[PDB]
Amino acid sequence: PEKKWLGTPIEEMRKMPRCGIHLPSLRPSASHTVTVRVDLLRAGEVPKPFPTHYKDLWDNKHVKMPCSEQNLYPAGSRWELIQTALLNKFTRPQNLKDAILKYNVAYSKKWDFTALVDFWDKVLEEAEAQHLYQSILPDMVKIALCLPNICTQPIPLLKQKMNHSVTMSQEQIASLLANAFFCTFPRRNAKMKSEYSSYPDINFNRLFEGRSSRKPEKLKTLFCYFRRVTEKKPTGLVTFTRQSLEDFPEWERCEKPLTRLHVTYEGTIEGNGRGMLQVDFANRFVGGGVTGAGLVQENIRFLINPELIVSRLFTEVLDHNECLIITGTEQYSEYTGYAETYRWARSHEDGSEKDDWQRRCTEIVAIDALHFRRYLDQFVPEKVRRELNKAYCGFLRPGVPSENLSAVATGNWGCGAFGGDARLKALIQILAAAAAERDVVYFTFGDSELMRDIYSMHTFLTERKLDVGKVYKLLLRYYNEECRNCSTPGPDIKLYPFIYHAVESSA
Repeated sequence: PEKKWLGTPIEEMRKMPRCGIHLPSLRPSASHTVTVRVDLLRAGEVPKPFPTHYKDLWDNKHVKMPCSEQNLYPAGSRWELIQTALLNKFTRPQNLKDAILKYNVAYSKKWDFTALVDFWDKVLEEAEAQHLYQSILPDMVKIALCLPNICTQPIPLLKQKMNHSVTMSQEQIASLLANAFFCTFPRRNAKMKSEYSSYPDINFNRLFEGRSSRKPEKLKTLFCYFRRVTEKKPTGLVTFTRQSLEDFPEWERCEKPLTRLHVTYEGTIEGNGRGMLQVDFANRFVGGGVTGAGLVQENIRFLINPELIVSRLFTEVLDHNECLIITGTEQYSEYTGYAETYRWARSHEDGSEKDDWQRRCTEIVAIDALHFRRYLDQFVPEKVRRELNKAYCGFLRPGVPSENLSAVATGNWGCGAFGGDARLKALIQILAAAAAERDVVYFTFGDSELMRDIYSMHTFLTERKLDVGKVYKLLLRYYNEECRNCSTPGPDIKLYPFIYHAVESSA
């Protein structure tokens, strides 16, 4: 009949907050921006900002804030215009359109609001729609205009090559995302913009356009979030860390043993990987590409844990050797389905514990797989190393002892319609985690046959005591003997059968 899970029992895997290191005092440093008063940080209490009063930096190293004195429009304060536009009664979707357009006159022809209109009138029921413009919208306006009182410290841009963290409160994020809803962020809109060309869009204008059925679902999911945040203010902190490694394992010679594996075709990363390092199948432009298009794994996580979206404000396109690590985000929505079948189910009430820094024990890492538009490309040794390096970067924690690292909760990273081979990518992640000295928890999402195969291969390589280097050498043998001279889209003999054969015919 076939089992539901294989390998190590999931309750034997290291998980937060149990496995956690003893956190030192939270404090600002060269590599850590802290936007809250640490001495006044108390459990279940809304964090006070630091500094007390708004300081502005309008430069190329910080986020260009909408409440800045240097944000200008036809010449006067664009922020005071934002205030006059938003301090109005909404009763019809066009009011909100005309409000957002008052400080975006150049995009009146480019920004379509049809999806907003049709959500307002067709999707929402009368009472649901009334509640939106009577309460939710005015409450989002109020927290959006309180931005200079809420976010007082200039937020550094996490540029490529930077190894830097930013710890802010959820309440601060709420105000930033509310601003992103109303499309207040300057310099972020133009097609021929220069400074932020290598950053994803932050303004939510694209969620209002078109005649697609995906749009109302994304709006349901976000309005759920905004409803919660405006009715009951969140009290925790969230950390955003960009990691960028220059040096990587010498994969051919790496002597590190494979680690433990739990593999299952039932469960989810977000549901069953609680307290573990949860992988986000990212786009290099985090949160779903420059544009935010799609309802795929990354898009979904960003919608159900909306606080992740704010990373699009200050996170530059990820390079090959980089990742973004986010600790502390809350789950607000529950969902069903995927892509065209994605549906908002109901609100979620997050019951996870917190660490000493008041961050929820939820660690997500954004690692972008490559898009293999030609199938064979991934077996090319350099492309394997690339995937190895990207995964390793997401899993490695410099200076943290292995017994303090949670298991990695992951799945079919970059696979399916993205072109990656599940069996290869499973092996790549396994090797990467071994080099990082973390155990693996792998979700195959319904594919029971894949669960088996990954399990059999892991067991094979563990019992035969093949280290990372020995396994990686098998991947090179596969390319040379089966891939480089292949005239067909895929080779006659698959990876795993070749690996078994290669090892069984040795010594």
